[PDB]
Parts: sequence; C-alpha cells; structure tokens
Amino acid sequence: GHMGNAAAAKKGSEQESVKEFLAKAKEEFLKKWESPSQNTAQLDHFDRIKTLGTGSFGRVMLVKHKETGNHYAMKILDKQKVVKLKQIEHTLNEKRILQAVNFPFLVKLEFSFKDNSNLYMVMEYVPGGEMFSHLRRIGRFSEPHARFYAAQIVLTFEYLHSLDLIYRDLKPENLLIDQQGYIQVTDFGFAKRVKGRTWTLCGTPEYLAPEIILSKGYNKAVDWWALGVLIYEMAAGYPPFFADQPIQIYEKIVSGKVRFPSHFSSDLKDLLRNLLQVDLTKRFGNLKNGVNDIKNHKWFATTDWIAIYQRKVEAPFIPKFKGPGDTSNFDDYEEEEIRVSINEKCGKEFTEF
Amino acid sequence: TTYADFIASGRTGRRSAI
Ligand SMILES: O=S(=O)(NCCNCc1ccccc1)c1cccc2cnccc12
Repeated sequence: GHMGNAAAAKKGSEQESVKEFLAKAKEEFLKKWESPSQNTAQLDHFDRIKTLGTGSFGRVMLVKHKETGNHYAMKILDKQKVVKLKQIEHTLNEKRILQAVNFPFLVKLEFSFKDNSNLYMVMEYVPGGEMFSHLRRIGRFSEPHARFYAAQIVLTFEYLHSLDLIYRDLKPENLLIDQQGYIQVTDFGFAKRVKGRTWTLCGTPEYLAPEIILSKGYNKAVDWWALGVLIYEMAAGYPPFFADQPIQIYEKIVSGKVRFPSHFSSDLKDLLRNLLQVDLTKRFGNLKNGVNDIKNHKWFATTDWIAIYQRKVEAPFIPKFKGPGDTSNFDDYEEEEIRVSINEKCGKEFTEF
Repeated sequence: TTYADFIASGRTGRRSAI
C-alpha cells in the first residue's frame, strides 16, 4: 500500500491522539460555555491610540492598558446600531464563543464590559494586520507559504468542528498575522453551534459554498469548501470564482467547473478539486474519514501537524514590527469620538453581555 | 489573462459579507 508498517502505525497513533485532545478540549469548552465571564474591566482603564477598523455598528481601536502598559485591540459596538441592524444574537454569540474557546490560532478575549451606549470586547492585539493586505501586496504566496497558513486553518477548523461550531466567514480579510508570523482568527459574528444542519444565507460571495447559494440545509462541509477557496486565492493571488456582480460569481460556484493557473502543482490542484467539490458526497472534510482525508493528502505530506500546533515551525514571513503598539500594518481611519450617553440604551437586549 | 479579468471584476479590495 501507500504506507509501510512504521508510517501506518505512526499515523494511526497520531490520529488517536488527536481524538483524545479534542475530547478534553470539548469538555473544557462546554464548562466555559455554560458559565461565561462578564464585566472584567472598564473603559477608563485604557488609553485610546488609533482606530484599526470601522463597521456599520462599531469599530476596533488599538488601546493601551494603563496599569500594565499592554496593548490590546478593543472592539466597540454601539448598542443602538446593533439593534437597528438586527445583530443582537450575532453579537452576544460572538462574545460567548470567544470567552469559551482556547486554541493557539484563535484570538484571546482578555476583557469585556458595557456601559450606557456601547459593548466592549478587549482582545490581544495582533500587530501584523490582515493576511489580505500582505497577499495583495506580495501578489501571491508560494505553495510552501500558502501551506503553512492552510495547515493552521485545517487545525483550527478541526478544533471548531469538534465543538460543533461552523465558522462560515473564512477569507484573508478575517485572518490576522501575529508577530511570529502565525494566524489569528478574530471574528465570529457568523459562527454557529450546528451539530446537524442549518439554513441561514450568510458569508462572503467569493467564499460561499454551492449549497448555501442553492438555499439548501447545510453543515460544516461549507467550511472545507471555503478552505479550498482560501488556498486557491493564497496560491494564485485571486480567488477561483470572481465576476463583476455576485450573481455571476454564484453561477460559477455552482457550475462544478474550476480553472487553475499553470504554476499550480498537480498535488495542489488535486487537493483543491477535492475541497471545491460541488457534490457533498465527495467533498473532502465531509467523508467517512473526516479531516484525515485533508491532512493525509499529498500536498500536506511535508506538514508536521504537531509542530504547527506547537508553533515550532519557522514562519515563511514575519511582518514588520517596530515595537509594541506599531500600527503600520493597518489602514488609517479618521478618529471619531467615543460618546457615552447619560441614559442606558438597550439594557434589556444586552443583559447577558 | 485571468489576472487581468480579476482586476476588471472590480472586486480586488476588501470584501464584506452579504
Ligand atoms: O479590526 S480588526 O483588524 N478586524 C478584523 C479583521 N477585519 C474583518 C473585516 C472587516 C470588514 C470586512 C471584512 C473583514 C481586529 C479585530 C479583532 C481583533 C483584532 C486584534 N488585533 C488587531 C486587529 C483586530
């Protein structure tokens, strides 16, 4: 067969150890899920430094904790805008997920609180910025470089899926690079606990699985489709399905056809054809052998999964960092004020936060 | 080229969720 006795024994034991790890990780997650933390700091404990990103119901600021001098990324959500835009459940769920997970590639939530106007989530600051910017700037990643990142998403999805969490918003814009060159996943607005199926139309057009487009009940296999899109975009510099308008992107996604740059290795194309598989009974990550079909694929043959998990692999790329609080890897935004009302807004809606 | 087609799509910038 493909493996001699020694390699087969090693792979079998590795796979059993992963099961053992996931069982313990699911136990630790559920404890924290059932009994979450609340109100662990206050606004005047931090100095505001710079806006790192803005949205329709809040923003993310680099802040410095006064006592400890540590820098953090503080997500500020306007309670009234959250309600107007129908994001109550998503916002509470994101916080609940973040306070319960624990994994080396998931951002760590260090504090959360609220006041009359806003909700606050204080997370580790990830100074390397989004993978998106580095990818557009470099053009494309070589296959070893893309594989380094892909390996981290594989392990992170293996973790999340063992907790019955579907991520649903994978894309380079949602992947930050830390000071050691490793990935941090920070946003969980669309993640859901789904043991079986779910139905919401959500995601980003280029990364939508065909069964989401076709309004089907779907499961965690949408994340493995999205991994195929991510790997393609990292290695090509552009995604596999694009067009002027989303409807034309969706026709491409459902067609079952995909084209590859001539510089893609045959191993990479074979993996991508198995992730970007419109037929759910044939998609890698959705078969009897689960995540192992992906991890044991030829394109990952040089990947030491434990070494990646332990962050012992030398990263292909370390972002420029001139010191703590360096923000050169983030876009520049106009600094708007953080007004806090004399009157509590939306207290009932955000009671559990 | 496919790259030129990608530029022509207008979707080279940061993409938001639907
Ligand atoms: O503001 S973010 O970059 N936003 C996340 C990445 N961008 C998400 C996104 C926004 C708009 C469109 C598409 C994606 C951010 C968030 C959370 C924790 C952080 C920690 N350190 C730095 C930045 C952090």
